[PDB]
Amino acid sequence: ATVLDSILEGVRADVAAREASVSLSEIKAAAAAAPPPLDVMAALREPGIGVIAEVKRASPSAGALATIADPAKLAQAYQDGGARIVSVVTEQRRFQGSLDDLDAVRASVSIPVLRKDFVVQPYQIHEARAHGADMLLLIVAALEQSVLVSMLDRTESLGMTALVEVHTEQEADRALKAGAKVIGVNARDLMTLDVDRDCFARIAPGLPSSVIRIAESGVRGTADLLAYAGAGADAVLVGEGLVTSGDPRAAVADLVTAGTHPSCPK
Repeated sequence: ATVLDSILEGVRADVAAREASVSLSEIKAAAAAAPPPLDVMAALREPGIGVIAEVKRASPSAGALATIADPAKLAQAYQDGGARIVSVVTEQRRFQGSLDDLDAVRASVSIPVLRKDFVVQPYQIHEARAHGADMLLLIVAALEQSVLVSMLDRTESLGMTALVEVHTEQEADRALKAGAKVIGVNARDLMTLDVDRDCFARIAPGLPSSVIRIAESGVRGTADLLAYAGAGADAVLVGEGLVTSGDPRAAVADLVTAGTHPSCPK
C-alpha cells in the first residue's frame, strides 16, 4: 500500500542483515565506547533561525539545484556556511543512503550530526550513537505510541536529542504526549518529494513555546525561510530543492544571514 510500508519493510530487512553481523550486544558496547554526543540543544538555542543542512544521494547534475556529491565535502561546505547541524540520510531504499555516509560525514565535521532514517527498533538507536550521531529522527507515523515513547527514552538515555517528526495535528498531539522536546513537521510526499504548503502553518500554532519547532520540508532559500519563520519555525532543515547553484556553502551562508537578522519575522 503506502510508500512508508515499503520503506519500513526495507528497514526491517536491512537492520536484520546488519544485526546478523554486529549483534545487539556488540552495538550497545560500540555505542558506549563512542566519543560523547555533541550538544544539540545548545546548537538549537543559538539566537536566530538555525539551519540543519542535509546530505542525501540524489541531486541534479547541473543547474540551480546542483551541489556537491561527496558526503564529506558537502557536509564541510555546510559547516563552513554556518549550518548548526548536518543531517545525513542513511535510509537505503527510497533515498539510497548508507551508514557509510554517516561515517563519512561524522569524520568531516565538528558540529552536531543528525541521522535521518526510519527508526523502528532499538538496535538502530545504539547504532546511530556508535557511528557518532548526536541527533536522531523518530517518526510518529512509523511507530505505535508505546514504542515511540520507548524509542524516545532510549535516544535520550544515550545522550542524544530526538527530532520527532509529525505529519498531522494528531501526530503532533502524540509527539507532545510522548515527551518530545523537538518536533519537526514534514509535509513532503514520499513519492513526489513535493511539499504541502499548508501543513507547517497549520500544525505549528499547536506546538507550545517549550518545544523547538522545526520545518523539516519546504525551505529552499531565504524567501521560504522568512515565510516559515513567520509561521513559527525555530529551525529549518534544508537540502531537497535548495537553490545552491553549485555552491552549497554560499546557499547556507545566505540562509544564516537571513535567519540571524534582528528583523527576521517570528
